[PDB]
Amino acid sequence: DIVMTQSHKFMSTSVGHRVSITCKASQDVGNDVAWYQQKPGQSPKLLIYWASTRHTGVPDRFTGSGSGTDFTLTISNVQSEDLADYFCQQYNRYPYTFGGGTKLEIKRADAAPTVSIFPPSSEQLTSGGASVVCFLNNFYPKDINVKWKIDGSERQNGVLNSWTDQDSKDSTYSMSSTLTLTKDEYERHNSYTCEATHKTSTSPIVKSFNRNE
Amino acid sequence: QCVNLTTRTQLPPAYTNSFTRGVYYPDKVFRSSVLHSTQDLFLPFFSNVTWFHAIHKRFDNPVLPFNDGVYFASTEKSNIIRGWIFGTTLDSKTQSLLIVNNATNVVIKVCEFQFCNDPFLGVYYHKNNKSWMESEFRVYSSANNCTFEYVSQPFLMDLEGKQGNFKNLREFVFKNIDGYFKIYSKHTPINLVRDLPQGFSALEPLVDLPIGINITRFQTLLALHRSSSGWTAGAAAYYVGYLQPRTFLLKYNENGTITDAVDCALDPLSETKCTLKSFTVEKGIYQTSNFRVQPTESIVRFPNITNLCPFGEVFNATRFASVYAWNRKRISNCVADYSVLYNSASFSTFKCYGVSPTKLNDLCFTNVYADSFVIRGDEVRQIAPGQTGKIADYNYKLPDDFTGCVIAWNSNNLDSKVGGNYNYLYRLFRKSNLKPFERDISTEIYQAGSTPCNGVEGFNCYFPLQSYGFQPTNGVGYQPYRVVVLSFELLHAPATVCGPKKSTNLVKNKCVNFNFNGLTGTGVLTESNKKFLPFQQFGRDIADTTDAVRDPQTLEILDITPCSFGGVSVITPGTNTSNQVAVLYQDVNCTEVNVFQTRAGCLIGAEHVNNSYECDIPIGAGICASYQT
Amino acid sequence: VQLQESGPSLVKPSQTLSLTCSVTGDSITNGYWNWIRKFPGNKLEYMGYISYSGSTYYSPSLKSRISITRDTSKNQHYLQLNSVTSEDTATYYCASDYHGSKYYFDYWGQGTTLTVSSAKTTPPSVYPLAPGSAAQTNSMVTLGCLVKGYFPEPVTVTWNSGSLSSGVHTFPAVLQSDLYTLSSSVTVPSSTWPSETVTCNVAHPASSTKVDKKIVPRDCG
Repeated sequence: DIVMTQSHKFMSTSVGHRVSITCKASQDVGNDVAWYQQKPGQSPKLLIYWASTRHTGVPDRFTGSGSGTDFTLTISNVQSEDLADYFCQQYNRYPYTFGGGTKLEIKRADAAPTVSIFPPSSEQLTSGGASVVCFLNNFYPKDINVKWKIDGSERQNGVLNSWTDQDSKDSTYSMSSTLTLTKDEYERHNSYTCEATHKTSTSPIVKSFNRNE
Repeated sequence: QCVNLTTRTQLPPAYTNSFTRGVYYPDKVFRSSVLHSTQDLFLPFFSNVTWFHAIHKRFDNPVLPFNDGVYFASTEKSNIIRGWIFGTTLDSKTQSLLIVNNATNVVIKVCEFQFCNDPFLGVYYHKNNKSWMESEFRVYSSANNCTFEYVSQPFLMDLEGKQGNFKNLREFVFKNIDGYFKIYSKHTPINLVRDLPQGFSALEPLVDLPIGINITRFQTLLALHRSSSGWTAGAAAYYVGYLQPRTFLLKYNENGTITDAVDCALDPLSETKCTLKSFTVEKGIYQTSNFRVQPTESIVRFPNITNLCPFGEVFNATRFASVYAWNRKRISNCVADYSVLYNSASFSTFKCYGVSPTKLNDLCFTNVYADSFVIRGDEVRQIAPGQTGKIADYNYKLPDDFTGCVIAWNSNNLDSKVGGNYNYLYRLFRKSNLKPFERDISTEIYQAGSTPCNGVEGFNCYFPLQSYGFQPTNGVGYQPYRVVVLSFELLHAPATVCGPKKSTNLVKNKCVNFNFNGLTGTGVLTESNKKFLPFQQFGRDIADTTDAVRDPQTLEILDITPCSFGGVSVITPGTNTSNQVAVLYQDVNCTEVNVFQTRAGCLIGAEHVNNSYECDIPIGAGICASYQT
Repeated sequence: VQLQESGPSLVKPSQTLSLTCSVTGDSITNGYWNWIRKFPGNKLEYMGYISYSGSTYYSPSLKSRISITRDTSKNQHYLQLNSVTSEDTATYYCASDYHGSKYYFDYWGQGTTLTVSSAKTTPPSVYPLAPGSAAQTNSMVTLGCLVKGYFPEPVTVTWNSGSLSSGVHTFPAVLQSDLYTLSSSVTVPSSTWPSETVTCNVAHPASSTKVDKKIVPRDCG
C-alpha cells in the first residue's frame, strides 16, 4: 500500500492569502492525485480530479501543480466559504489509502469568552445520576484551557473536552468539558467552579454555584 | 527561578572594531628576540565583536556558542562581573561547569545544576548600611552527579562604586581543547569612557581545570544594584569575540612581555613577516602565498543520450499476451531513463511499491523484467501482494516483498472493436493457487466432480481458459487496460542498468568540474580553433597534460584550460618608512580576480605613470615600482 | 444522486452485520460502489468494493471477512461482515465511482456509526439544564440540553425541530468507560430566559427514538 503522510496539521490564512498544504508521502503518489472537500455539517465532496481539472461548481482559484511526490494544493484568494478539511490521495488503483488531514480556517478578530455553569436538574437525581455541566463558548482562538475546581482542588481524571467547527456568522469557537459523578460522591462536595484563561483577559472569569439552592 | 527581570530592553546586534586585542601565551615556553610560529585558536585583528552593556538602560545577557572559540574582554570599575555559566545544553540533563565568585571564594563545581530562567546576583537595600556584601545566590537550585569540586583561597572583594572614569580591565580567554580548560588572566589600569582600548597587551594563565567535558554554549552573568523584577544594574560593559585557528607571531623580549603581533591573514603587509620570519622587512619583493580559485560546481555535460533500453517495443506494441501466458522480457545491458515515464502525462495508473520512481533513477540495478498483458478494468487492481480473485490466485500471483512498479493506461481505442473482442483468454478454475512468479499455460480440463472428463466437456467439466468480452458500448470501468508489471531484484551480478544524468547549460570561461564518459577533472571550457577527428574524444599536451576535449553529443571542440593560479607577490616598504602595499598576482589578468595590467600578472595597488624613473623595486618584464611624492 | 444509509447500528461480537446503502437519483448503469472505514479522529481506511454486473471481488484488507451483494432491481447494495470483533467500532460510507458527461463525480452519503460492545439498546434520557438561584447570572444567558445514558452512536441534537440555528453548538460524543454524555448549548439574551420557553429536540438514528423535553428553571429558591 501507499503510506500517505502529511506535515501541516492546520492552516490559518486570511482573505487573499495563499493556502499551502503539502503531501509528503513515503511512497509514490502518482499522477492522479485528488483532493477532498469536507464541508462543515455536510459530507465530504470531491474537489480536484486528474490534478488539473476541478469539480462541477468550483471556481478557477482551486488549482494544483508540482513535481514528483512533492505536490501542493495551490489556492489563491481564499474566500470565507472555503473552510474545509483537505485530504491528499490517489485515484489510480484500489485500495485508496489516505493521509492524516489538514484543517483550513480563516483568521478573524478576537472575542471575549463567557463562563456559564449549570446546576444539575431534579430529574437526574431521581434515577441515580449526578453531573455538573459548565460551558465556554464565543471565544477566539482555540488556545484555551478548561479545568474544574472540585472544592478548590483541580481535577484531571475523567475530564474529556470536545469542540466544533468555526461558525460562519460570528467566527467564534466552542469548547467545554464533561465531568460525571456517582450518587455517593454528589452528597460529599459542596460547590463546583469552572474557569478559562484567555489571552484577552488578565484574570479568568470565576463562576460557581451551590447545590442547596 | 521563575520571576524574570522586567528591565530588559531589546538591543540591536552592533559591532566594535578592535585594534590588536586577543594575543596571549599559547604555552609555557620562553624565548627571546625571535618570532615563534604556532597554530591555535586566536582572535583575528580588525574583527567585529559583540556590543553589549551592563547598565541599569541596556541589560542583556544572551547565549553565545562556544565550539568555535570565544574571547572575553570587559572594562570594570565596581566589580559588576561576577561569574559565568558553562553548560552544553544549559539544563540539568547534562553536566555543566560553574565558575562564580561570591567575594569569598572561587566556586568551581562540575555537576548537573538546575539552571533557572534568568539567574543573577545582587545586593539588597542599598539605602543604608550597604557594605557591598553578597547576600543573594540564585544561580542554581539542586546538584546531582558531581565529578569535580575546587575551593580557592578565602579573600574579600570590594564592589565599591567609584565615580569618574573606568580604572580596571579584566580580559579572559574561554576555550576548551581536548577537555583541558584554560583561564588566561590579565589586570591593568586603564582610562576609558565608553569604547574598547585600542592598544596591545598579553594574557597570563592563572589556573588549570581538566574537566574533560564538551561545552557548546555559554552565558555571562551580571550584577544588579538598586537603592523582585524591577531591580536596576550599575554601569559596566562586556564584549565577546570569536576565535579562529590562525597563525600569529610573538616577539618575546628579555622579560617575556609580548610587544608585537603579526596576523598572517589580515593584510598583505603582514604576510611578508610570516614568510620571512622577521619583523624588520627590507625593501623588495617577496612571495607570501599561492593564489587559487576554487571550482563552483560539477556539471555532467551530456546534452542527450546514446544507448537506450527497448521500451518502444514494449509500451507501444500492437498486440500483447494473455494473463496466463504472459511473456517475461529481461532488460539489461542498457541505460534506462525512468524520469520520462512519470512526466509523460499519458498513464492513468502509475504506482511503485517499496521506493519512489524518482529515487531509483539515481540508483544502479542489475536485473529489470517487464511484463505485458491486457485485461478488463475489474482485474487491474488485483495486481498487488495479498489480492484474491481469478487473476491473483489462478493466473498471476505477486510475492509480499514486491519492490517493483505497476504501469497501466487506457487502450479502449485499440484493444476493442464493435462486435466483441474474443482474443484474450483467462483461466477460470484451478485446483489450487499459484506460487509467486509462476506461469500456468496448461489447457487441461478442470475436473469439478468425481467423474473424469477425458479431455471433453460434460457434466462438471468446463473449459478453464474462458474468453474475454470487450465492447465499445460498455462503461468506463470495462475498458481494456494494458497492464505493464516491472520486476526488480538484487543478486550477485554486477549492475548493468544505470545512467543518472544531470545537465544544465553550456558554461564558458568558468572554473567548473567536467564529467564526461571517459574523462573527468577540473578545467575551464573555452573556444578553440582545432579540427578534431570524429572518433577522438580528448587531446593532451607533450608532458601528459590534458588540455582539449570534444563533446560526444555536440560538434564543438572545447579546450580544457586550467583555472587561475600563480604566486602572490607584494611590494612592502620599510618598517619605519610607510605601510602601503600593493597586490601582485602571477600569470592572470585583472578580470578573473589602482588597476594596472602587467606581463607577469595583474598589479592591484599601483598607479600608471608615464614618467620613467629609476628602477628601485622590480616587478617584471621591464616594469619596476618606486616611491614618489 | 442522493445516498442515505440505513440499518441497525448495534452489533454484538460474534454476530452478523447488516445494512443497506440506498441510491436515489441515478440508476445502476455506470460506476462502482465502495466502502471506507472511518476511524474516530479524522482517519479513513479502505474496506472493499463491488461491480454492477455480478463480478464480486474482494480487497486484501478483508479476504474472507466481507460479503457484499448487489441488487439491480431496487438499485441498492448490501453490506455484510463475518466475525465482527471489537475493532469494528467505526462508520462505513458508500460512494459512487461515476464518470459521465466528461466529468468525474464522487458523491457521499451520511453514514451510520457502528458501535460494537456488550450493552443492549438504551434509549436516551434528555435532561433539562437551567441556572438556579445560587448560580451567578450574567448579561448573556446560556441554556443547556443534557443527555445522559444513551447507546449506541450516533446521535443528533437539534433546537426547535431544526428551525433554530443561531448560537447552536452541538458538541460530539466522547469516549468514556461505560456510557457517554452529550452537551448542547444555545445563545439567548436576558429577555428570553426565563420569559420564553426553549425546547431542545434530540434524535437517535440507531433506534428511531425522539425525546422532547422542555427546559424549565428547576429547582429555584
